[PDB]
Parts: sequence; C-alpha cells; structure tokens
Amino acid sequence: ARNVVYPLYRLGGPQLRVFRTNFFIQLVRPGVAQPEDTVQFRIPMEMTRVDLRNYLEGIYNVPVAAVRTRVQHGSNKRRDHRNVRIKKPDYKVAYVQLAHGQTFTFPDLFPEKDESPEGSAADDLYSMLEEERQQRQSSDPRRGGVPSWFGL
Amino acid sequence: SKVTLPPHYRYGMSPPGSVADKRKNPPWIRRRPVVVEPISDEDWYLFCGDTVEILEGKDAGKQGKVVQVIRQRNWVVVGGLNTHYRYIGKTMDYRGTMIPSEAPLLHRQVKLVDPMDRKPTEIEWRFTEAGERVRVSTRSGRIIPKPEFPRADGIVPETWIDGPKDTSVEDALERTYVPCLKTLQEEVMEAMGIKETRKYKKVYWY
Amino acid sequence: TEKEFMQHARKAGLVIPPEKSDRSIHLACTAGIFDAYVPPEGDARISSLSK
Amino acid sequence: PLHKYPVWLWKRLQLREGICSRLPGHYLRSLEEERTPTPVHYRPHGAKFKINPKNGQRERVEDVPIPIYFPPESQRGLWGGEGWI
Amino acid sequence: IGIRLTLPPPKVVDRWNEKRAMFGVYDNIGILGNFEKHPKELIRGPIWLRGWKGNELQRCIRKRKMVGSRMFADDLHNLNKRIRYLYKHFNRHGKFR
Amino acid sequence: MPSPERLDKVVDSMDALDKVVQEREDALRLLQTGQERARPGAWRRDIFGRIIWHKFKQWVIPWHLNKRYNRKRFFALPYVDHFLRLEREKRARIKARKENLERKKAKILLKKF
Amino acid sequence: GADRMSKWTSKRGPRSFRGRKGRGAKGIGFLTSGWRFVQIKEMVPEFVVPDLTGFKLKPYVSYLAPESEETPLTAAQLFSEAVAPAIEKDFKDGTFDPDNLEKYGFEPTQEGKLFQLYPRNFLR
RNA sequence: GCUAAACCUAGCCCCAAACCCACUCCACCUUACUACCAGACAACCUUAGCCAAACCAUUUACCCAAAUAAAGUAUAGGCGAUAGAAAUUGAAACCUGGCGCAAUAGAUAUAGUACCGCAAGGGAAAGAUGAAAAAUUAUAACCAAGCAUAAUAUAGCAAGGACUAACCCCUAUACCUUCUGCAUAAUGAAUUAACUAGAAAUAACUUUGCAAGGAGAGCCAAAGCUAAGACCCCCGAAACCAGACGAGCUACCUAAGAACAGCUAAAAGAGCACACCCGUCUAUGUAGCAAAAUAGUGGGAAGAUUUAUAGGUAGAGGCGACAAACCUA
RNA sequence: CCUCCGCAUAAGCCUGCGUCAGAUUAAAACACUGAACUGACAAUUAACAGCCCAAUAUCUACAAUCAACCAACAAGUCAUUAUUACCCUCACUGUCAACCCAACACAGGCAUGCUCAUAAGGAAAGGUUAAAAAAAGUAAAAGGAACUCGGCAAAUCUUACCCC
RNA sequence: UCUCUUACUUUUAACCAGUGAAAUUGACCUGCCCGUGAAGAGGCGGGCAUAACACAGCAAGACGAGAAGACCCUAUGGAGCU
Ligand SMILES: [Mg+2]
Ligand SMILES: [Mg+2]
Ligand SMILES: [Mg+2]
Ligand SMILES: [Mg+2]
Ligand SMILES: [Mg+2]
Ligand SMILES: [Mg+2]
Ligand SMILES: [Mg+2]
Ligand SMILES: [Mg+2]
Ligand SMILES: [Mg+2]
Ligand SMILES: [Mg+2]
Ligand SMILES: [Mg+2]
Ligand SMILES: [Mg+2]
Ligand SMILES: [Mg+2]
Ligand SMILES: [Mg+2]
Ligand SMILES: [Mg+2]
Ligand SMILES: [Mg+2]
Ligand SMILES: [Mg+2]
Ligand SMILES: [Mg+2]
Ligand SMILES: [Mg+2]
Ligand SMILES: [Mg+2]
Ligand SMILES: [Mg+2]
Ligand SMILES: [Mg+2]
Ligand SMILES: [Mg+2]
Ligand SMILES: [Mg+2]
Ligand SMILES: [Mg+2]
Ligand SMILES: [Mg+2]
Ligand SMILES: [Mg+2]
Ligand SMILES: [Mg+2]
Ligand SMILES: [Mg+2]
Ligand SMILES: [Mg+2]
Ligand SMILES: [Mg+2]
Repeated sequence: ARNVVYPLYRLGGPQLRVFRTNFFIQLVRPGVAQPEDTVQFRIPMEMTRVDLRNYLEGIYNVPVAAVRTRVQHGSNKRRDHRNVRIKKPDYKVAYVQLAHGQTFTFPDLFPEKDESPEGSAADDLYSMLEEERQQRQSSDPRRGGVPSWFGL
Repeated sequence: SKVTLPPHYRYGMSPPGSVADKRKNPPWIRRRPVVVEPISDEDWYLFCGDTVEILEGKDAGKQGKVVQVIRQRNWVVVGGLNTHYRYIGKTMDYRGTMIPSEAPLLHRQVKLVDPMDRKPTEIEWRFTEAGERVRVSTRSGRIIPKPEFPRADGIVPETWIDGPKDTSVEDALERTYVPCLKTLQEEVMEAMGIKETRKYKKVYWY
Repeated sequence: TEKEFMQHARKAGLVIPPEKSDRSIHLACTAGIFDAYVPPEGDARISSLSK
Repeated sequence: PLHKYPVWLWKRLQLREGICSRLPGHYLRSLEEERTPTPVHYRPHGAKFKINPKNGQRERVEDVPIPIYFPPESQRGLWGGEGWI
Repeated sequence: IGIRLTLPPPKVVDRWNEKRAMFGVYDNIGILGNFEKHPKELIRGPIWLRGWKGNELQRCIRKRKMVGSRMFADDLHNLNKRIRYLYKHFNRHGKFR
Repeated sequence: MPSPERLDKVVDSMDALDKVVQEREDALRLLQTGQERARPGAWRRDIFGRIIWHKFKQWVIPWHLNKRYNRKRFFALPYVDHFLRLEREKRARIKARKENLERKKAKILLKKF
Repeated sequence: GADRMSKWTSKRGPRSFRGRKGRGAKGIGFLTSGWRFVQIKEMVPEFVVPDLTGFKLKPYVSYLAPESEETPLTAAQLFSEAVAPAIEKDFKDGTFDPDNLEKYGFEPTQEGKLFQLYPRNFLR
C-alpha cells in the first residue's frame, strides 16, 4: 500500500500483511523491440520488485520469473504563459518476464470499426450536411459569375 | 473532469471544458466580469424543460420550451425562439447549411406559463404543509409541477438491461452485514484460515 | 527582449455540439426534397386548359 | 488598520485565553502582583516633598530605580537584591 | 494621443438622496437644545481627530500618542520616520525664519 | 478513449468502499479505546514559533537516547515573537482587504439594481 | 546559479548523494558487513487475496436499484447493533455484572492482541 | 493607410467596528519534504550612528500609562543649540463610511512569480468586442511622433513684410541655465505620449460677530476678544553606525589523493625538451571570440611544482615569500 | 582538405537535433527541415558505481622506489588475537542527449584512463570582381642597422665588458 | 629596419541575394576671403562663388564622439596613514 504508515518490524514479530492493497498498475505496449516473454508494466513509485512479483502472483496468477524496474524522468521543459515550468510527472516502468516458457504479444485494441446504427442526434445532421453538399456544388465556369437561382 | 476555473471566467453557451470554449477564453485572458443578479437556490423557479413565455425581444408573446439553464449568468435558452442564423459547415471554397441558433435570455425577460389558461403568470414558492416543496401561481392559484426532463446521466431507467459487469438488483441489496466488534483484518484472517501465533512486541512512538 | 506574437485562430466551423451536450440544435427545415415532382414532357405543349 | 487591544495587554489576554486560565487563582494573583523592590543600589528620598536650594519653594520628589541586570549565576545562588549596574 | 474618442457614460446623481436631504440636521444642536451636546460630538471619524484641526506634524504626533500603542508594526515605524522627517523639515528648513 | 466515465465510476466506487471501511474502523476504535487519530500525535511548537500537529514516528529505542530526535528543537526562543507579530498583522491586512472588497461589490450590485 | 525551484530528487547530486536518497519505497531488510543486503521475509508485505470463484457481485450496479438516505455509521449505532441485545438480555435475567465487561466484547487494554486499534498495528 | 490610438474593472488606499488563524492520507531539523537505534551542547547582556550646535570634543525630541488645560510654566543645558515636567482639572454607552485611487495611478503584485546573485538580498511588465463567438458579419471610419500616398530646384536660425505666382526681393546672431557680459566654439536637450517640484508658525492686513469686555471651562484685555482668508520646493554625493550573508574566484592552512613523454642522467629545490603552470616582447582586437582574448616569441617543467574533492580562518577583521596584494568581475 | 582531436570515468545540467503532426505564424542570424521550436508519443532494465560492518578488552618498531646489491633523508601510503552473540539472503538508487562554468550555439576555463594519429571527429570558401586604405603571409637587384629613443619586428645564428 | 620600395596569395574590401546592431543627434534649406564679435564664425558686416542628385576615398575643420578633468583652486565636504 501507499501513503500508509508501515508497522515497524521488531525482530520475531508477525508477518506484515496488506489486505486491501492500494497499488494500480498499467500494462503498456513497449516503444522498442523486446523479447517474447518480456511484459512491460507501469507501476507507482512506492512499489518494489518483490511487491510486483507478489502482486502479479496473487491477483492475476501470472507465473513471474524475473522483474527489472527503472525510474523515468518526466520532462520539465514546458513553460506556461507566465514562464513557470510545467512538470510532466516521473513514473516507474517495470519489465516482468513470464516463467514457464509462456510468451506475450501486446494486442491490437482499436482495429477495426464496423458499425452503422440509426443516426438521429448526430448523423441526421450529418445527412443534412452531406445532402446540402451533394446538391449545392453545381457551379458553372460558363455562367461567369451570374447567380444560378433565377429561372429567368 | 475536475478543473478549477479562473476567478473571473465568463460563462459562454458552451460547456466550460469544451474545445471552442478553450478557444474563446484561454487561461491567458482577463476581461471585465459580468455583474449579475444574485439569486438564492430556493427562489429560482424555472427549471430545464418547462414551457415559458418571452416578454421582450424580436419575438415577444410567443411561448416555447427551455432547453438549458446556465445558472452562472441567470440564462435560459428557449427552444428555437430567440434565434439568429449561422452557417455551420464552413471551408475556404464552400460554406452553406444555414442553421438557426438560439440566443440566451435572462430570467427577468422570461415568465413561466400555467397550463390551465396558458398565460404568463407570476409564481410563489408556497411550501406545502404536506411535506414537499412546489411552486404555486400567484394570480390564479394553481400548482405548477416540475416537468420531467431526461437526466444528465445520459441514461433512462426503464429500458435498462444489465450488462455482464452490472450487478443485479437483488444482490445489490442483500444484507450480509452481521455487526461484530472485529476489524476487517482479523475477520478475513480467520475466514481465510490464516494463523499467526507470535506476538507484536513493544514499540516506542514519539 | 523576449516577447512573441498572439492570436492562433482557425477559420472553419465544426461539429463541437455533439462532442458532448444535452441540447441539440433546433432545425426549422430539411436538407432536400422527399420525392421529386417529375413534370410531363409536353408541359409547354399542353400549356392550354386540358386535352 | 489597528489592533483592538494594545500590544502591552496581549500577555494578560494570553493569561485569560487558554490553559493559563485554568491555573489556580492565587497563583494568578501572585503572577500579576507587580510590586516594587526595596532600594539596593541607590539611596531613596526621605520625604514626598523636598524644599530645594536657590528658591524656597517645595517640590514633589520621586525616587526612580536603577535598571540592574541579573546574570544566570544570580539564579543559581542567593545573591542579595543586587546585581550588575 | 491622450484624449478619449467616445464621450463617457452619463453620470446621474440623485440630489434628493437620503444623505443629501438630511445633511446638516442635528447640526446646530447645542445652541437650541440648551447645550447638552456640542456639535463636535456629531463628528464621526478617526478616534484621535474628532474636533481637532492640526498640522501635518501635529496630526502625526497626536495619532502616535492616542493610537500608537495599538498600531501595526510597519505602520508604527513609518509614523516614527514621518515624525522625525517632519521635525527636521519644519524646524530647520524653509523660508521666513 | 471508448468510455472515459467508467474509470471515474470505478475510482469513486472504490473511494466509497474505503470510506465505509474507515468508518467501521473509526467507530470500533471509539468504542474500544475512545480515541480518534490512530496515528498518535501531540500539539507542539516548532523552531519558527508556529503551532503544529506533530505526528509520531514509531521508533525502536526511547526518545531520551535517540541521537537524531534530540537535534530537533520544539520550542519558541523569544527572538521569533517579532516575526510572529508581523505575520499576524499580514494576515489581518489580507482579511481586511477581502472584507472591504466584499463591501464594495455589494454596493455595486445595489447600485445596478 | 543552481536550480532552486525544481524538487530535490535522487538523480541530482554527486555519486555519494545518489543511492542515499531513494524514491519512497519502504525497505525490507538491512545491510550487513560485506555490503550484502539481507531480506527479511516478515517485512515484505504479503498480499492477502481471496478466492473470487463463486462470487456474485460486480464492479458496477444496475440502474434499476433503488436509492435511500445516506447514514454514516456512528459508534452509538455500532454499540446498539452489536452489544445492546446481549447486555439487555442478560440484564433481564439479572446476571449482568458491571465488573466483567470482557464477556460482551469489551477489551480493557490493547497490549495483548495482534490487531490493536489505537496505535494501529495493522497496515490497511 | 500602416504602425497605431481609445476603453472600464480587476483590484487597491485611508477609517470605523470587531481581538485573529492554523492535521484529508504520507513526508519534512541528516544533503528539510529522507519509515526504522546509545552522549545526553543549548536563551536570558546599556543600542550605535547620520544629524543640529553653521566645525566639533558634554549635549541633539523618538521612550508605547487616551483627549483639553496648567504650558512651552517651573526646571535642565560648551546656562547654547535645544531638551522639558509635575501638583491640579476633566475624558456622553449603539449607527455598515469616503469634496480616495482607476492599469506609467492605487499594495511590488495577474506575483514576491518570471528574471539577477553562491548567499543575505533585489525584483518587474501586462487586460480591454459584443445580450448571444453554439453570431467571425463588415465595418464604422476621424487624432502623437515615424513612414507612404507625394525625393530634389541658386541663398543661407528656416520666418516676417509681401506680392498676380511656392522660390526669387528687403529685414532678422535658435531656447533655457550660469554670468559684468553668450549666436557664442560655456551646460542641458533626437522626437512623441504619460508622470515629475512652495508643506507651516509668532507678529501684521482685510472681512464678519460681540464689545470694556471677548471666547462652548483653561486664555487675553488702559478697544479689546473670537472666526475666516492669505505664506515659507524637487533630484544628486563621497561618507558614519547596527545586524545579517559570503574562502565554489582568490590569500593561507588541514584531511586523504593524482600527474610529470623522451635525451644528457656528474650526485643535484641540475641541463635540453613534451603534456601542464605562468605570462617577457611584438602584432591584431578595443560595443572585440573575450567586462583582459588570439598568433608568433618566451620562463619553469622531480619540485619552495601543478592539480581533482571536502573542510577552516570575515570585515574595529581574515590572509599576505609587504604587492597597503587578495577576500565572487 | 583539416585534425592540438576523439572515446570513456568523475564533476556539472536535467530530457535540451528519438518518432508523428504543425510547419499559416514563430527562434534557423537565409533556407531546406532542424541543435537557437510547438504539442503528443516512447525511452535510461545491473553483474558497472553508490548505499555497509555486534560488542568488551587486546595486538600492530623493520617504508615506497621491478625491492634483489649499493645508498640515503624530508623518516613514510595499507596487519590481528581472546570470549560471547549470529545460521534469514540479492531490496533501493544513478544509467538519455549534440550537455558544464562564462548574460549567447562565446578563438575563454575544465580533474583522470585510453590510441599519441588515428579504426574516432569535422568543413577554412554564400555568389561575383580584383579598386584605394588595413591585417597575416611568400619572394627580391646593390648595400647590410646607413632606420629608430633603443637591432622594436624579421633573418641568421651569435663574441666580449659593466651595474644590480 | 632603411637607402627606396616592388610583385603574388589569403583575410579585409566593392557589387548581388538574406538577416541585421552600436556610440551620436536643439533645429538646419549645413559654401570661400577679409574684418568684427565672450578675444579662433557655415549662420554677424563687406565682397566672391552658386541647377538638383547618387557612389568610393582622405581626415584640414564641426573649439568631433565615449567618460559632470585624473593636473590647479575652494568646501568651517570625506577617507587612509603616522
Ligand atoms: Mg554638525
Ligand atoms: Mg547647514
Ligand atoms: Mg501598477
Ligand atoms: Mg500622425
Ligand atoms: Mg537673403
Ligand atoms: Mg551679442
Ligand atoms: Mg553651473
Ligand atoms: Mg564667466
Ligand atoms: Mg551651445
Ligand atoms: Mg560649468
Ligand atoms: Mg549634448
Ligand atoms: Mg577553497
Ligand atoms: Mg629542474
Ligand atoms: Mg627547462
Ligand atoms: Mg605566496
Ligand atoms: Mg612597500
Ligand atoms: Mg553514458
Ligand atoms: Mg570519420
Ligand atoms: Mg563572401
Ligand atoms: Mg635585398
Ligand atoms: Mg638618423
Ligand atoms: Mg643610427
Ligand atoms: Mg627580436
Ligand atoms: Mg574670423
Ligand atoms: Mg555651429
Ligand atoms: Mg571632444
Ligand atoms: Mg565638474
Ligand atoms: Mg570657510
Ligand atoms: Mg570636515
Ligand atoms: Mg563629519
Ligand atoms: Mg573608519
């Protein structure tokens, strides 16, 4: 857990057990090429390697082999309009490796939209837009500037 | 979602977090505040949905229905009544689709209308002795009910079907709470069969 | 000696009111026509009373 | 703007505010006593009026004390009523 | 250019106010209310100058005496420096000595 | 994002759950020991003369032979009374400006209407 | 001049300053003689998860569920729903003693048990 | 017609009244924002000086108990500049305001933020549409210096007398300040917009009111007393004192380190000579690459050498192979 | 064509020429699109280096310089035992860049290891003409200091004397 | 170095294209000789000269530009030292 005071361990004391944990992680697609078993996460700063091992081996039943973490420096170069710096936050990324020969590839979540429901609150206005655009674009270079509204 | 606005920020017929709202008043901008009628949250009578009557403007006397209230400037927009015209689809080679847009009216310029004889009427917040709080007409003495308007959730209750991750109604209300002097920690530690037998020693807090 | 210009603007209206709202635009017409009246071919030929 | 109470009364106001109010009252009297010491480093005047030379007209006379400084060694042991001048 | 292009909004003033209509009422109270009150007890102002005209040095000295035990710290220091400067001015510089 | 309100729904649902569990612990602590603030502390006055709520830090040895805790100074030492008075006057100036501006804004509203 | 305003993180000082700072992770052991780290298994937190197999309760609620008034739990309510029937019943039989309150769930001192409440032994 | 110009309103100032604030979870005296261990050290101290006495050496109001009066009296004082009481008298409880400022004004403030310095510390600038911007429309144009529309015409403080005509003709030694005296080749100024410099007493004059009495206690009075009007500038030093901040440059020292190719090595605070340190001479540069450089030419280069890191000595002083040298240009 | 540079470690800064989009504008001393940039996205993964040691007594005279002769002065840069206590193990941090101090994309300053000219790293010329003056070079008939305060500068190598 | 300078290259330089400063500026439609004048005149007196305007050089003058002379004197102005 984070932002919670840990009970200090006198020697020979009970096991430190956290019940409703406070850590939220993000599986994230890598930015460079990684081997087939490396699974890149994005974890809070107050999380250790052994906490990520027990987190993935307690909640998701993922067999984990090795864990390596690092701290990423968020950029602090953007100025505001009053020249005070805007801080992109630091975060901690972690690369777990699956244990028993399992592999992993990050999915494609977005492809591919196949949808055409009835449209009233947005697509009736789109139908009005498109039908006005299909009708009214009949300009003529042979009229030379005259308005094409009068039947005369 | 939860963004603090500048202390003198204009409210401008767009939602405050929109794209053209960030276009109109960016965080750089500082302009004169619009001094406005302070109105208590108990005396404000017209809500979003009831029929009203415009008293003055380009079209006085006609009735219509409000579609939005902007309480930070005492604004209402009646449906398609106090209108002007603007072209929506605009490019560098073509612009048409001239669509009417409404213009906001103050609460002083708008009167509520009773459904019995359909005239503009003054209102009083005559609280009912039978418990509830409702508006009451002054001149004719008829109760004006608050109209049913679809809520801001974007959802309707009656044709709602539970998804896979929506809990049922009967399991949302099942009382399993047996009140006891245990904490959650020792309760789930004895429910899960976990046994700890060694003691926590003395610790010095200062 | 450190100052820049202003006014980044754009000159094309767009479809913000469906980006989220609960007030839709109140139209007063439609786009085109329902089914076009095809006139008779000899309307000037039968431009008298009847036949 | 101005303070409501003068600056030299904030000590008595702090005595009337909080836990210092719950001290026993005779201690509060002994604290707010403010009595004058006996003269140590000067000779006090005898009378209240002292006819002076160069005009035989009686004048009022007061005796003002000396601002004597007591170091912490005076707190460690019994000095007189005397300290440094 | 200094001048304004459009003439300003019309400044309308109510001459039959509440304050303007009863101005000077209960003035002249001592003369024809058999001298129970002075007309200087009608003045509502700072506690030091209520019925007292004074100089600039005299106003500052009177304000330091009557109120300077309960002023703020920076205001008290500014009043001290003002009295020092005005003594130096009025008693050493000028014409007509 | 497909539906961004789902993340807000899970966040404030879990906050409701955390509030319920904390309410149960707080009521049980009031019934068993009669104390709020399960992190125990004490009002102390630090080196700058401010009054703070110092929270305790769960050490192993008692305080009188702690080498680090004995360098932290919890007292006033009277050269800070002047700066305390100056801060008090600064707060009073800010409150006076706020109240006077409220007076003026109400006068503007009664002017316009 | 050095950068005053940006906060003092672990990436900034010399080679001795790096390593002594840390980023907020609670340590799980101690350094021994030969610069070795000795992990203590009772200090690293053990996640206590339940079996969610036959569990019928979802991360969202149906909108068809009715509403009710909020009432935050108070210690008088917990006393009334927990101990008051037992004390009421065994007082009706005249066997109630004010001397021994420990048989109704009261604890005289928290020093004995594992989950002691006021110094807050348990984590979360 | 471009640059431009214009806006009211954020807020602020002076008073009255009233005594005023501070833990959501975690972290914060060690290198503050650091979960976690054995010498326990600890605060109490007359201000000084600029300045006036036309220098200056005793001296020179500033001190925290409401007003008015006694009274600027008794007193003190190189008896001089000036300082200055006391006995005594009494001091009508409640009202939310402005012949105050309006973006060069008013708090420095949109802000103690940007920016500068190692540090104490210093410290800004600005915004303007509309009922609707989910009305980007066509207006609204007119006004400082500066330019363009639209360069020039023999001769001359730039103009005046004029004239049928711009020039041609006759007359004419720019302004302020300092001066016996300035066109002086004596100072100040490119221009425009905004801002920027006469504060008060005793005694006299005039106008009312009352009158041997005047004044809303006190004070004056052999026509006086009370009230009002009217009247005494700004910027600029080298300096002095008090308290904080500085040895990351530099002067010296301490702790534990690092570097010095090659040849002759007489043995060596030795010789030639690299890397490195320093800077004898010349040339360029002088708003430069540089608020002390570049190129050539030079001295040292196994030592009293150079240098990486940390710490120490600070101004009535530190340090100094004494240059009155250095102590953040 | 130049290289008197470069690759790393330490110190310092903190995302500061990686991808996409904008390039209508904006800083490029001009432009392409990128060192004098806007928004979004993604990286630096420890074995390298930091972060250490349970006590009470007790012990520690024979430098380094290939350490082997010889020879020294300024006299030096490295060590344990006895008893008790002790059987858990790999947690945390730095890892990017064309970068630091000099108001700057500054012919200035910057500690160590490595190859002492390279396997690294870069471009003195925007285009045209061949005026005057100026600066840096190369060459010169005869004389060789006759110039100048002074052989200053340059060229060749160069003797003797005096003051301090 | 000089008698006594000369030739060539580069930088510089002139033109073309891009970006683009600084000191200075009372206003100028800004000539020569003699004399005068606060004693050294482009602006005064007497004569002479005189269509307008670019561009590159030189430094006789504008008592030329930067630094309220650093030399001399005064201040009942400072400071260091003996
Ligand atoms: Mg003097
Ligand atoms: Mg004088
Ligand atoms: Mg201002
Ligand atoms: Mg003009
Ligand atoms: Mg003429
Ligand atoms: Mg003359
Ligand atoms: Mg003069
Ligand atoms: Mg003269
Ligand atoms: Mg002149
Ligand atoms: Mg002069
Ligand atoms: Mg001048
Ligand atoms: Mg040093
Ligand atoms: Mg040697
Ligand atoms: Mg040598
Ligand atoms: Mg020396
Ligand atoms: Mg000497
Ligand atoms: Mg690297
Ligand atoms: Mg290469
Ligand atoms: Mg060229
Ligand atoms: Mg020759
Ligand atoms: Mg000669
Ligand atoms: Mg000669
Ligand atoms: Mg030579
Ligand atoms: Mg002459
Ligand atoms: Mg002249
Ligand atoms: Mg000159
Ligand atoms: Mg002078
Ligand atoms: Mg004299
Ligand atoms: Mg003198
Ligand atoms: Mg003096
Ligand atoms: Mg001195």
